[PDB]
Amino acid sequence: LDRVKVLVLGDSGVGKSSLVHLLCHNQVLGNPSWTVGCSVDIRVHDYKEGTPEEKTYYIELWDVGGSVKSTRAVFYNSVNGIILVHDLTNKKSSQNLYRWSLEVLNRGDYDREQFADNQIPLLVIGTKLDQIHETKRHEVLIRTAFLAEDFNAEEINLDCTNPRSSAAGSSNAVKLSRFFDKVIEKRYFF
Amino acid sequence: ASLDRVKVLVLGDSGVGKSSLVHLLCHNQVLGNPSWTVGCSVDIRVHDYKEGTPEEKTYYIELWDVGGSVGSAKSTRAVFYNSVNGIILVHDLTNKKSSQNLYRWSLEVLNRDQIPLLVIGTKLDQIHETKRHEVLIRTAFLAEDFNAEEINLDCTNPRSSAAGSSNAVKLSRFFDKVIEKRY
Ligand SMILES: Nc1nc2c(ncn2[C@@H]2O[C@H](COP(=O)(O)OP(=O)(O)OP(O)(O)=S)[C@@H](O)[C@H]2O)c(=O)[nH]1
Ligand SMILES: Nc1nc2c(ncn2[C@@H]2O[C@H](COP(=O)(O)OP(=O)(O)OP(O)(O)=S)[C@@H](O)[C@H]2O)c(=O)[nH]1
Ligand SMILES: [Mg+2]
Ligand SMILES: [Mg+2]
Repeated sequence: LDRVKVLVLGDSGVGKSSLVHLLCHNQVLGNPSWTVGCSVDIRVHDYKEGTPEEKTYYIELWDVGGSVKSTRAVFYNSVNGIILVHDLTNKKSSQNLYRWSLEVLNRGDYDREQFADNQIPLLVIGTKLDQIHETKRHEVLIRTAFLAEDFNAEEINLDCTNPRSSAAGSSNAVKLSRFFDKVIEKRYFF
Repeated sequence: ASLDRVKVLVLGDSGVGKSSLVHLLCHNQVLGNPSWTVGCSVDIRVHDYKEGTPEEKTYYIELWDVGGSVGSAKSTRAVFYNSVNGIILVHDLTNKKSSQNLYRWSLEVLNRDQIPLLVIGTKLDQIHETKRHEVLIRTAFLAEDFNAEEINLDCTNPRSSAAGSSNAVKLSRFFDKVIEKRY
């Protein structure tokens, strides 16, 4: 049906618009401004690229600009995947992903079984990796791995302002493509 | 609320009032703080299809304000025009050229996808009473050329789309047709 909706959720200022621009254009968002309301960009995605079953899909990235009233629940309809974005320099943004994710999966809590049972693909992306001093890099990656595990989610950590963070063939780009393939599969080829 | 997705494009020149209109349609409140819309903005109009009947069904109607200009060759935004169930064509009543460009916007979509159309003129309040006659003649031609209902309004007046108003009846009928012709 070619239609795919992926929410991009996280606290204000964590880098959602910068990430989406990188995912959709392989270019850094040079002039980021405060996102008002819901911004949508489209990633033209080759499903199963390189295979005889290769098929192009338009993946909508819905960049919701709210904070954890309940009027943004209307944006959470018909969701096929969720990207949960946190700022690695800002532990509070990481904590709030427990609220961001529940806000969709229900429409200050953590229920491990709710995430064992959830079928909507989840991807946890930590931004501003470049700002993490290497002495503390190890500690933040351990914390972030446990975060991905709580959500039963793949994790990617990157610098949204570095085009090599998502350059073709890179480890990040492969994980991103795998996530988008899973979104498409669970909506259609299930 | 239905899980079916309903997509309405909101097209028109920059600055004609698209964000103010969308915000009024989706929130029944005036956009107090309008800024230059960067990229594609989406808001949701919650619409009760067949309200009052045993078949009443709620739809989330996506209003996609894609943006851009009809002077480009850019024009990579064609992927935003897929799976369209309706189009709102917005022009500024004080700006005749924005009305002429609606002919370009419509062709740009009908080359890059009968989709229901609604033609909305903004800034009615800026129309001097002397020029009201000329502006009604012009907008009737848009309605006829696009085979569309037409609404002219002031997006900065909250009552311009209030429930029970003639404008709200036309809007509701348009959204019914969007649903009836798709989803
Ligand atoms: N160094 C570095 N800066 C980043 C990174 N990601 C985002 N930024 C910067 O952080 C600021 C916020 O980025 P932005 O993309 O606007 O966040 P946002 O989540 O969209 O913010 P908002 O719209 O809810 S206000 C910008 O100045 C941007 O350049 C990153 O990975 N590394
Ligand atoms: N008097 C009056 N002013 C209006 C009306 N509609 C919009 N405006 C004003 O016109 C200006 C532009 O409105 P806006 O809603 O931002 O247009 P836009 O098409 O979204 O502009 P852009 O995002 O492409 S830059 C705003 O100052 C707004 O308050 C109207 O019906 N009457
Ligand atoms: Mg933003
Ligand atoms: Mg605007």
